[PDB]
Amino acid sequence: TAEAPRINPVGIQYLGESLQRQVFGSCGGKDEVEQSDKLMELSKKSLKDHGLWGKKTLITDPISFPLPPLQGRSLDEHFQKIGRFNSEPYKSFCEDKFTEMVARPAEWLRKPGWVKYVPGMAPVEVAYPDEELVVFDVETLYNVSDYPTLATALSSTAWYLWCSPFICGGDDPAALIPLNTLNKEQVVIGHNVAYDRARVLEEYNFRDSKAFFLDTQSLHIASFGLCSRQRPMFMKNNKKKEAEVESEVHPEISIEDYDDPWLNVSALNSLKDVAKFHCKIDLDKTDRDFFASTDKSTIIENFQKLVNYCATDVTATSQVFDKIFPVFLKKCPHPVSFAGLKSLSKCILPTKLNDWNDYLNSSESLYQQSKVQIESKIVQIIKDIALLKDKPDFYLKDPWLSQLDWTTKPLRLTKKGVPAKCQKLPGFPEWYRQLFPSKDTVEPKITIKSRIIPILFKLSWENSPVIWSKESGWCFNVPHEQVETYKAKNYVLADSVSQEEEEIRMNNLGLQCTGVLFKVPHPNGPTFNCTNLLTKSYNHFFEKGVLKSESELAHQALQINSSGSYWMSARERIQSQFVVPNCKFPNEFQSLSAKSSLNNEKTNDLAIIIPKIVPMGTITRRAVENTWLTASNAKANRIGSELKTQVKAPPGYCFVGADVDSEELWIASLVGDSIFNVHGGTAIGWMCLEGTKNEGTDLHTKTAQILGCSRNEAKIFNYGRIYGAGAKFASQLLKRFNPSLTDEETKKIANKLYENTKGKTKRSKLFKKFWYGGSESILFNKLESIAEQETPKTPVLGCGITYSLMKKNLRANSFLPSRINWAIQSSGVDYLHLLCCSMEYIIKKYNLEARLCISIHDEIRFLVSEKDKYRAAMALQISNIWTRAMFCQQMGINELPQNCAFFSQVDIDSVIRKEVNMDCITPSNKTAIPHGEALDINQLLDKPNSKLGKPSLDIDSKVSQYAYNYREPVFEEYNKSYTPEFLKYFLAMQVQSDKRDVNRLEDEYLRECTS
DNA sequence: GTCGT
DNA sequence: ACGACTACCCGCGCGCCGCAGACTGTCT
DNA sequence: AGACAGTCTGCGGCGCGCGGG
Ligand SMILES: Nc1ncnc2c1ncn2[C@H]1C[C@H](O)[C@@H](COP(=O)(O)OP(=O)(O)OP(=O)(O)O)O1
Ligand SMILES: *P(=O)(O)OC[C@@H]1CC[C@H](n2cc(C)c(=O)[nH]c2=O)O1
Ligand SMILES: [Mg+2]
Repeated sequence: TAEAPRINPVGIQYLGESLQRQVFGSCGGKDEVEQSDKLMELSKKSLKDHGLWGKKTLITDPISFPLPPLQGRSLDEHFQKIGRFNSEPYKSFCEDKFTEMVARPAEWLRKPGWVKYVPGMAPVEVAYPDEELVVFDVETLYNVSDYPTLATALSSTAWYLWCSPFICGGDDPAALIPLNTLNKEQVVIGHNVAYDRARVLEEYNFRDSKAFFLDTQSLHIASFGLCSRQRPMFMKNNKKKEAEVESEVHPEISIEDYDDPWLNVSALNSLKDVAKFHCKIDLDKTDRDFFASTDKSTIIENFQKLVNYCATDVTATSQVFDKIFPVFLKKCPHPVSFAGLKSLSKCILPTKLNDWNDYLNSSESLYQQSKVQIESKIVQIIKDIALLKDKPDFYLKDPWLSQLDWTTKPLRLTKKGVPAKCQKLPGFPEWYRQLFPSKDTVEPKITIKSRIIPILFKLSWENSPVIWSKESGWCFNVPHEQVETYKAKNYVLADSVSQEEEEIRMNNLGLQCTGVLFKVPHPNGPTFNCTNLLTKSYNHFFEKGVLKSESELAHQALQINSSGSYWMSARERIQSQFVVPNCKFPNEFQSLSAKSSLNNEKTNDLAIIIPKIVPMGTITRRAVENTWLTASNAKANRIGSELKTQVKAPPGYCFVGADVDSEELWIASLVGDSIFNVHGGTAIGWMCLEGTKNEGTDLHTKTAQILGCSRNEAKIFNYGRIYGAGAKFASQLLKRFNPSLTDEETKKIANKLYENTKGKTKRSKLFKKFWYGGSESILFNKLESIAEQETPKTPVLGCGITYSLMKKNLRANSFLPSRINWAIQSSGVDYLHLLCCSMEYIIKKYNLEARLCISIHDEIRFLVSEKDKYRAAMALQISNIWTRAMFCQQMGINELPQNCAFFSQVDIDSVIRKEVNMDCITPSNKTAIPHGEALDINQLLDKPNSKLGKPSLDIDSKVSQYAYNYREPVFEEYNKSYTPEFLKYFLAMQVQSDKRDVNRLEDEYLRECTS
């Protein structure tokens, strides 16, 4: 009756026969049986050492449902043909591009709209250029409005100029540039092209577009990338440039280029630096000042020079692209990369105008009131203190007040006249005078972040006033008889120089001296000093009675800081967004579906925001957004944290979204398990694959119960260990999570956890230094082994590394921890590209009404009508299983576990939030939001409308034309170098747990080598 | 790239 | 001089130091 | 009636801590 589960030697489930046939086809192995016997004995020893042999795992019923068929005999052929289908039209336009440039017109004309100039003929007026490929540039005035002012375009046969009606006679500055994007397929090349895309008229539609905007900055960051090592390497480049500019003679190859050949590899991302590095062109940026004016009559003059400057920028961009493009084509030869690059450039954000304005007003109105209410009282306190000038004894017999500078400057007297020498507050103490910046200032300036805040307040650490020392920071005084006693609680003595400084400071006031000075502890360590006392770290110490105040203002200050830090950080970015309403452009906001189907209300308000996304702005080739990839989540106390809830779907539509579970951990486990050619060969892989999230048995949750912390903190703890964190930092993090623990406990727990995870180290001559005896030793050794290759490539697709981080350019400096993370963090991007390609292929094939809305890292959302929601979820599941199967096949394994095949949850909602069940209550927002829906695979299958429907026959016919070429995987050519006996003896030494075993196996290997 | 034995 | 080291992004506020710039007071 | 040498008086760039994903 029921199908029997299929289980490999270790207790893990695989896919059913139906899914096996529909995904992997007919594949057989058993070629390496003789090697697999010895490998299985070694794996048996490794698993029995850690007590994981014969342990129970989760087993469920098989899952069977019909998938769409594949287009090849292997996954690689299928993905290549789909990528060629999806990137065929525009890539032919990218090649055969013109290399010669036509001449410029002698004189330009000021007419509203689009004017075409062809050399040898009279200029004409056109509605739109109607060209396959153009180079584009836009200029706007940013102090009057956000709308464009003029535009220039170049093609292979003519020049095009666009002029706004605002500068040709008129008072309405709202206008947009038309390009007929909804009907004509075209490629537009530019530098930071998203800013230019935001000013196009036909981009403000819910219906999809047919234009491809390409950026040269991403192409420069990918190949010939800037170092971007998050290192002083950026400072190193700047100081080299300063030194080279300073000295006419440049013997660079003599000293600094010999030690650091990386210096002459790349430059900065700006257009000036990129153009200067790639070509011998010098550009001028002065003319930008002409666009900083408020009046428009200045733009009427100097028309010719501004237009010529725009044309020069266009020419420079054209030459830069012509130089860069083939190198990027050589570095990334797979079509899926280009398809994903095209796909990641069409984001859109629906909003509403009035709600946006109300949200902004509420946030600002709360923030300013909260700031002013606490800033009012400190001035009164200062004015109360300031009347003690006449009597010295009060402030000379007080502990806190005696650390101020009370010296007064005498009144100057020029001969026979008033001084009038720009004096500031004559006959006043120095600390009072220092508050006022200028003569015009009448009210003192003070914030809660000023240095003298503890002195103005009365702050005590264990009933001892705080003292400021220039060398060490904040300190407190301990009597002699207890100096040893306070050393029992891990209090570090201050530096000696501070001791003499305190000695003379007291001696100037007499009072002899008692005790020594200890330092207030700092969370990062004993070496770092303390300079602030109202941060998050000292909030805990305000409770439990360690830090105490004689005034009621400190706790309020802590509340206000914690409530307003994020809004203070992000207010300028948030308030400057460009929002376009429906009232101004009544012929553009067209529905995604072809049929209108009414759904019209009494003048409803809608708006669209186009994000400024740079597709490839990282060495690991991730995307960059300054505002929308850094948005905070909703919190009860935090002000203005409901930003992402402002994205609302129009009536009759919804959002469908998904997020990937434990991506890089799974990738690392697969890389570790690839050696034994079995799932669960290593201990870490068996621990990772034995549980799943829906029953609360995943690795992060288990670490959370072992360490007694949250899952988010456990993620940081687990990733830090993998990416190279020491045991001391781990103990510091453990104390950070639980601040009521002693240092000794954290040290023993950290050492015990690190000993089990990583074994001892063995150093030899013929074999280099390696770890042994640990559960993850093989994974680590494989990480440095692949990091030390001559030509590193991503294991799945085969993308090369940037020239800055290559071995030959790095002579002395190494940057190893940045070289190790690169492969995993780039596979994380290959995953997203494959997902996007699969989803958009399915959307084209089955005629679904959907469009990509937003793509945060490892999280994707789509805007879908009411009818086709479950079909979109189904397509998401199919894309996920195809991507995982491709990753498994590229490593040399033709099997897939059942537990990790599908998404845990799929979210259907009307707004963007982390969880569908959140209420999103903030101090700014007093209204709850209704909950959404979340579904897993079985409940999705139970739905009646989950089925796809009938396909289109012509799509497969078009796809079948493209060609396929066989390529060898990268790990095979890596393995070609090493001899088999070397690998077997090395792994046999790695699986041992004792030094004598390693020595005797090394001796046997040496004897075999001699024999 | 940067800092201790 | 060798070995050990969480990784990739974004940005605001406060203290410090190097220079323009105005005010006299002899000095011519 | 200038010449110029001190003599203060701010103003701007830099860097590093401190927070968000
Ligand atoms: N401190 C960190 N250090 C290094 N990498 C991190 C760190 N935090 C997050 N990441 C990495 C790992 C992830 O691939 C990715 C973050 O995506 P994320 O979804 O939050 O983690 P996750 O997918 O493993 O958990 P979950 O299953 O809950 O989604 O970047
Ligand atoms: P936020 O919702 O917290 O994070 C979403 C994405 C996932 C990946 C990226 N990211 C976040 C954090 C906190 C990190 O340390 N590293 C990341 O890459 O932000
Ligand atoms: Mg995730």
